[PDB]
Amino acid sequence: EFEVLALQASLRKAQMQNHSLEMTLEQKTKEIDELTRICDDLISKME
Amino acid sequence: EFEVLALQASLRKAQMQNHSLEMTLEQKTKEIDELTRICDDLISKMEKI
Amino acid sequence: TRFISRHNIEGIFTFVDHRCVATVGYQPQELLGKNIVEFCHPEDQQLLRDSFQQVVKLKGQVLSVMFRFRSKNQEWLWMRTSSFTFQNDEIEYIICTNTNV
Repeated sequence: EFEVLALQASLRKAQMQNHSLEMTLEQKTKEIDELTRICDDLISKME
Repeated sequence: EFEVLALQASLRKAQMQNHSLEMTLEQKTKEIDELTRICDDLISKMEKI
Repeated sequence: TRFISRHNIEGIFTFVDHRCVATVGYQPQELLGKNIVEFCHPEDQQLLRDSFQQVVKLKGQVLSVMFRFRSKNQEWLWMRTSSFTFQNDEIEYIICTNTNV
């Protein structure tokens, strides 16, 4: 009964750690598309 | 007995996906860092002008 | 249908943002380390080389060149690329904005 609870705990921790990564990922994707838009507008105007 | 093995499998699956996510994350951070460099250098270049 | 890429004076990819996948089909890792001319149509390579020679001489101002790019799907895509060096005064790199037309 111990080895299962400790196991269920690990699982909820990994699951928790996963939601974190999927959010961190989404946020990093927005940051990409923004540095894209910024860089392009600057080049676009340097010509 | 048989139940432990099921959780043991579901854990490693979770842990696999996470490592897989932070793979994407790792290559997706390279891209950020490198664009920031280019961007900071376009600010710097356009400022001289 | 636009992506940025920085190069060395020799024309070798040293960075390329992920919009290249959607644009020419290649992953960034597939392009990194290679010379852009390797992906260029034989008839246009001289024109493209001549571009990389002049941006270096001008140091600052912007050139533009039209040429065919062989995509991952193996078809010739017309690319209008604008280029210019970045000064520190030697040269750090050549940036390019490749646009499919």
